Amino acid sequence: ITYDLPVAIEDILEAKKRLAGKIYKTGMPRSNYFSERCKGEIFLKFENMQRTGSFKIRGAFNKLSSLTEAEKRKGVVACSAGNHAQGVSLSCAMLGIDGKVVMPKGAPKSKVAATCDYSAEVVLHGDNFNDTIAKVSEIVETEGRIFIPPYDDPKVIAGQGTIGLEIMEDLYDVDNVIVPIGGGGLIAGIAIAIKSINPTIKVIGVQAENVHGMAASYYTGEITTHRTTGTLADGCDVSRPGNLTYEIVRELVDDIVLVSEDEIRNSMIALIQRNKVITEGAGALACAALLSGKLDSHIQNRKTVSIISGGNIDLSRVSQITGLVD
Amino acid sequence: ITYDLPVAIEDILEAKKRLAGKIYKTGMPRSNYFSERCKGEIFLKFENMQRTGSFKIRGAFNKLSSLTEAEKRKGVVACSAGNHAQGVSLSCAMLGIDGKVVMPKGAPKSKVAATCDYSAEVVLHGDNFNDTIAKVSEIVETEGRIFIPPYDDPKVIAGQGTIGLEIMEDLYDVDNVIVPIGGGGLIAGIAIAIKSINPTIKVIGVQAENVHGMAASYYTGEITTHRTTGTLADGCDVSRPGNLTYEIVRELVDDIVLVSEDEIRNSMIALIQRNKVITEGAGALACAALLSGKLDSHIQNRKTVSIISGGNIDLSRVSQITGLVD
Ligand SMILES: Nc1ccn([C@@H]2O[C@H](COP(=O)(O)O)[C@@H](O)[C@H]2O)c(=O)n1
Ligand SMILES: Nc1ccn([C@@H]2O[C@H](COP(=O)(O)O)[C@@H](O)[C@H]2O)c(=O)n1
Ligand code: NA
Repeated sequence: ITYDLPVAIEDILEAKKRLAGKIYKTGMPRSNYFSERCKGEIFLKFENMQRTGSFKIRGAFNKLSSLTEAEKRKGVVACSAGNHAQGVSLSCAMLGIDGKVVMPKGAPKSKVAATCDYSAEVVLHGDNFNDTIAKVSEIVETEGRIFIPPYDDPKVIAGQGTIGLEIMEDLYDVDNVIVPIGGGGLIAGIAIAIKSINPTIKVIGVQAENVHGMAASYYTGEITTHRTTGTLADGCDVSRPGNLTYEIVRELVDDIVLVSEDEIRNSMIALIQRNKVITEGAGALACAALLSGKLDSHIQNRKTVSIISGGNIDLSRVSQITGLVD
Repeated sequence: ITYDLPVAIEDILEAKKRLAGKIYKTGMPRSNYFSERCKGEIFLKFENMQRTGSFKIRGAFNKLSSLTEAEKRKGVVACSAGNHAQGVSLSCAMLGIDGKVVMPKGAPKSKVAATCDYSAEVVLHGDNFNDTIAKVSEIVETEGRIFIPPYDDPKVIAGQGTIGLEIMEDLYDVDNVIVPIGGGGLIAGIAIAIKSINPTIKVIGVQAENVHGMAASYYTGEITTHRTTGTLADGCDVSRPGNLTYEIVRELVDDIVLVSEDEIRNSMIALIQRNKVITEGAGALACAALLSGKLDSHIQNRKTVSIISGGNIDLSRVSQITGLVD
């Protein structure tokens, strides 16, 4: 019962070797509140407490560590306004690699500062996706640096999948894993890890109502773009999924639900008040799906893990969300 | 993909509750020697280091603990020349239950003494299977005591299955579990635990060439007796499998191989010299199958757990086996 996929269980196992004693397993405690609400056992995987505040250090470290020395000498380049920038920057520091990160003008101040702190050279260029991405292109041509994709890359995908191995390690009798989706690298990685070892474990995706390239592609049967507008779950603001990640998702993901901006906010408020954890919109998507009622036939009297993918949210936004008549 | 079986995953979960803080998980370390020989990862589950020296305390404790107080007041009775006697006796002590164990005249001295030590009343009766079993019958009629089957009982089976849950707990990515068979309670319990959670995990049985009721039944497609003669694996000297255990095995067990007396001896010698553990014939069956070469297409480049079911062997027999030109 195999699959001819661009990533495989062996790739994840290599990633585990490369990350050992460098990147560490995150806590995954039971949530009493979500368990009570959902009438089933609910566990929170704290990738918000992973280094840099999201899981993205995993994929970036794997891809950078897997490079040959000749390749590491070339230097690397990446492009992000967010968590990928931080992961690539920190990974560069840990491995002693020279790295540039192209961030768009208009990228959030906190995230520019953080990726600076992590040691990589930050290049603020472009008020436009084409202008920003064209700088990365210009950098590849003239400098020969190696591009590090945020999700559409076999090594990046395989690094995110280490999360799936940790889940079955901490909870052998898990039934469902609920995973947020932007480009699809996170869920692709996890699906491969989970389905390769125990295919009876359900892997279910979650995206914002406002923007869900992958959901649209998943339900249409081919890659389509979808974006009606922006979202609180800014980490998963992706109109078009990656090629490798779509192939894997169509093959291995059980379902993908959609949640509204209000449900995401409610999920963040609930995580703060009832579980004492800070979450960005993307990090709360899975928990929003659990409260939506849409996963009810999967989660009642079962054990379900919700992925808290990230906690990189400006304090001003924390202030606003907690300050609402709520 | 369900099964209409006399035991189910919930029964094992109840057994886990009943055993918690009473019966404890056994170590399951890697064997370097067996891994080298088999060209795959091999792990030894040390049920020889379970209380009483075999796993049988698990099934007996579960069945006895599950009784109502009215039922516990009736007293219990069992029949064995070996490890079942010890498990029932110790379980009685732990639960404060009054128990009789009918052992055949001719039962090994060490095993009579041990079940005495464990507090139950020992009744030595019968030079004959019919004479011995008829005493248990006489005891049931006249005293109203509750009989405790060695394997053909849903609560007994479910207690042995706790071993399967421990395996996936200690090794989530296990591929094969190799289990000795007498009456079939051990393997039945494990199969249900393993297959209910992860059916991609292979469960494979092992019996002596000299006597293999279950193997014969498994390959014939109905219950048949088989016994050509006695065996070193005295714990698995059973001509006819139980009814409940056969139904489960036919349904859930991947294969059953047979090993010779020489292979069993070789396996015991190997466990002593290379892994420093004491094993009875039954406890070494699974390891004998691993060295036989018969499981080669399952174990190379995989992770396999061998069940060391028991260590209750007379020192005189240890002296003889280690004293051979070997
Ligand atoms: N200069 C920095 C560096 C890190 N951080 C944030 O602090 C959190 C913890 O970072 P470390 O894991 O690197 O300690 C992360 O969410 C990260 O984004 C920050 O807000 N400003
Ligand atoms: N009187 C006794 C009591 C126990 N034993 C054995 O000692 C080993 C350890 O027993 P305990 O787990 O009860 O300490 C077991 O194999 C058991 O059969 C014995 O040989 N003689
Ligand atoms: Na575990």
